[PDB]
Amino acid sequence: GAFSLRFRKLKTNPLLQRKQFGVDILHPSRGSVSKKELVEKIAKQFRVSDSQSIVVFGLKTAFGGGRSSGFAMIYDNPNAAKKFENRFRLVRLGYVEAKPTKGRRAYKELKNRRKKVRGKEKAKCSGA
Amino acid sequence: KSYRTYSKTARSPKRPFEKERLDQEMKLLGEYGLKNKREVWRVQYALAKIRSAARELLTLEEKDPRRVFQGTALLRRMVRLGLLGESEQKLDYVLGLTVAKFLERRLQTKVFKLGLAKSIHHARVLIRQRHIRVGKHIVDIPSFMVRVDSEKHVDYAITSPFGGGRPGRVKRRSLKGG
Amino acid sequence: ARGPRKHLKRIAAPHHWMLDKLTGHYAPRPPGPHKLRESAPLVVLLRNRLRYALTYREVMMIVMQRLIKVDNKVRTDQCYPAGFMDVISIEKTKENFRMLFDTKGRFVPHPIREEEASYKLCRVKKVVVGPKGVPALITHDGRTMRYPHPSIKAHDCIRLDLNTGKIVDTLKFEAGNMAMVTGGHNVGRVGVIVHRERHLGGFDIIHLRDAKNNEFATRISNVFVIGKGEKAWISLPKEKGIRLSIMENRQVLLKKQQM
RNA sequence: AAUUCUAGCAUCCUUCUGGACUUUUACUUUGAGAAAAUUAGAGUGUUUCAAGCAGGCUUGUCGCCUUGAAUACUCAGCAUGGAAUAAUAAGA
RNA sequence: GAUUCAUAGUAACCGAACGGAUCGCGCUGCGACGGAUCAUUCAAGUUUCUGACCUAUCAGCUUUCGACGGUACUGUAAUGGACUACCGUGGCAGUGACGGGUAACGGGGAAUUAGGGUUCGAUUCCGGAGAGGGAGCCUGAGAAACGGCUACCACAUCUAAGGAAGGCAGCAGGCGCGCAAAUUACCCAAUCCUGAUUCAGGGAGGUAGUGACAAGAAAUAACAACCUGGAGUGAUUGGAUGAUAGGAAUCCAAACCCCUUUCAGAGUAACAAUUGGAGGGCAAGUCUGGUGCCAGCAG
RNA sequence: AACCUGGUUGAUCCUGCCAGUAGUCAUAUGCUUGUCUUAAAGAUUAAGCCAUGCAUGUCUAAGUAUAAGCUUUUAUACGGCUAAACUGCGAAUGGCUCAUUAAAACAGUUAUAGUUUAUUUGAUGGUCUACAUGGAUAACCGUGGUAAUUCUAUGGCU
Repeated sequence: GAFSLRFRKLKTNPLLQRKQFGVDILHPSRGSVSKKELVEKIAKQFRVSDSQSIVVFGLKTAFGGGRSSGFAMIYDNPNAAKKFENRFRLVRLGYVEAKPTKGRRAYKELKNRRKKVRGKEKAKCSGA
Repeated sequence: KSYRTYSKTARSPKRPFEKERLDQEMKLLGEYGLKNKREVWRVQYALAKIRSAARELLTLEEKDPRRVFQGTALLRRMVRLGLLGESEQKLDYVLGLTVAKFLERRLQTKVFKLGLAKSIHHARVLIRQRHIRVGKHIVDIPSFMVRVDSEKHVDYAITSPFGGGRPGRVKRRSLKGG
Repeated sequence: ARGPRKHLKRIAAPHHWMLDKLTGHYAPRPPGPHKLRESAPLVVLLRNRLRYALTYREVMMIVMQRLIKVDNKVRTDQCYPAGFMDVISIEKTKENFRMLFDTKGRFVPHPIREEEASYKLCRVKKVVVGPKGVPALITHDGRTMRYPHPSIKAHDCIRLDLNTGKIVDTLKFEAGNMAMVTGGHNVGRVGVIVHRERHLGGFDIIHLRDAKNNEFATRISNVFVIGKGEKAWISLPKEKGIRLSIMENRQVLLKKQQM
């Protein structure tokens, strides 16, 4: 159904190599806006190189529907954006694949066993 | 543990059973189309905040710097809310308020006053079933209370059958069925 | 008990930071030049005043670039107490912030010129003789300038050079000299000094007069001389420390919001 | 001209250039200093509301409102203007 | 405000403490670490004044074994009957000492609709004390520490019977007490903290589950045409939003809820509102059956 | 909302309590329960007792690398990267509870000329084989003891 973009609270941040701003959007008819569709429109507005520099988050639709508003954050380069941004925000976008770590309870059970053995402890890694 | 304030919007009266009281409350239900006696006691309580504020201020002195500040802030609310008319700005006038002044300002009446709803009861059902755009965005709640610049603004929501949208669901069942 | 407390709590924080009630159980805890309740940590400048950072994580990512300096010196600690009349200098953007007291009683980073951001003032706490019989000032900042003039007494300010270590311009503490307040009820108010009472025992107090002829008092610990009788060494914030009245502050604010 | 406060003149100190003396306090006034949260309360359509401390303008991009988040409240103790009232002192 | 203060000088004293045998990037710059004295900051220890519930079927307490004071040690981080020698005979009390009770941690505060009050405060913050009961101690800037150690007492675990190890008034969970109280869950993403630290860790903390302790908002219908006539009824038909179930995107550390929009989704709107009353106080039946000072009601 | 009704008598006017009424952002409990937002919760008596798992650890260009480890770059002292271990710092904060305790604690208000203070911030300082002093200790290797543990001995290196 399309939407109308109009940013707010812009703050050029050269220390962090990024631009931060709230987006505000108007969409009569349509139910919400996906971030894959929003990142394409905010790219062509701001004359960006690459979608991977841009990262987007928040987005509540208000009560009633039609209106919505959220946050956004245009870096320069994707490699700077990968460094300073935490990984969970990038992942929703899909730029970076999720990292499969082991569980928190399982990790704790290693180190309490690792306390008990002095010397060479590394047999406990394969054993658990 | 959690740092969240909370309060009670109403409180019950001391006498449970008085025929003087129960008759006059039942009129306010019948006029303005209310669910239960809590909705009256809410506004009974809400007035007594504003009334006890003015009662504290009015005892002092007209040149006192507390009264000239806190009075003018209180009078701005009553002009904004459409509760006292702007021709009289005296603090004394706030005392002469009644519950009927508050209950004419809520959105049940201001739909009906507008006349789209037709009947007091119908107006409550139109509010709760996601019609009636107040300003920019639609409003679901009878006990809204309108701020006088906003009152001209109430209109059917853009979405919905009165508004000019998909005709709900039951009209489609008749239309596609035929 | 038993030792120093490593946590500070939100709510039990100072009010003049203006950290909110929700969105955290704890608040950042600032020891450095300045006191706990007469300072503001470097995190809540970056996130809750200047709005560069969003999070506590992002302030570490800023500060460990070595972009932030104070007093022409790089401070890597995110919870460094940056107090009254300290300069902050960011090389990217090329903008500098001298922290003054706002008229309401808050910290605010006042933006200043590049030549002005060299110097800063330090009111001397006392003067004292060190070893080899050499004299030495000590400041509110907790610097210790040595070999002053004999001229320089207690309770008065000195323009430091910062680019070099040494002093440049003194000031005296007398009637008809401009003076900001740093603490208490009348904080953020600047006025000429009319008179001081002695009270030989404890707590000297000073009555002094705002530029709209309002008279008000404070203890000498709070009072901080800026400059001469009218004029001032430093640039001042918005309103110049008048503190207009409650009904005036209402009228100006709601006249703004209607646009 | 009412209502405040204040200098003189009817015999009203002075040691100096603001404090010393006027028996001493209580009392009252103004002022200092005293954490926030809570409480009252300024501002603000969290859809209303309990709340919260946020927001609001706008095809402009070193965004702006040199943005807001006020203020009150907190016996004994420290300080001060004052002619009554009441203790208390005394009796060159 | 005030000194035997800072500091300088003189005459000696001791080793028991400083005056760098350390590390990285690059004649020469930058900073990592170490350590002494002096400020400074985060503190802490003492300390001045004033303030509390009931009890007089508690009126006299304190002392040679410190009670109150004095001199001179000692001890402490320093001041002190803090402690030790000698010496004096004081100190507190009818304005409540001394003793007893508390279903007593203190305060910031909470409930309570004139004013004045009365009752509560284990519990979000700030102090205090404690880690089964008492006592002792090491290391360190800081502990008389208990997710450190030694001992006795009280419980209790494994033992091959010689011995060894234990402290949930941390987070879940269980037994037991009771009128009386939740999951042996997921994660450091937010908030902060510790560290050799941009990177590691955190049952601090946060998210979900249980949840009519509680606070706020508000469904269970609305409108038509077709008997009472001085606007209400009448299941007589009549056509006009979410409860629910599943998507979408959004949210989320990963699920989930909210807010949006979606295909289905009410005609005894069976998607059916109950809880207490109907002699008086107290609003509302001299109704109709059964019972017969019985059963029961009844503040 | 600064509020009052029933009950002593054959009836009245009193004093006077008992009962009624309302609140709790106070517990418990009965019956009933469609929706969303917020959210107290082993305090009351047993500061009674506890199975199992978890709640304190930590590495930078920059204290010590000969893993008989890894990794492709191939370095006559030392290529980096790093398990393990020694050293440093933390573990005295936080969290939980309310049994003690009545001029005690705590509160506001002073004082520290009566003192200790890791760390932070700023100062200061040539004056007593100096191209560099000494010998042991882990991890590691070899090897045992005990039924059993975060028990550890003897021997050899640095």
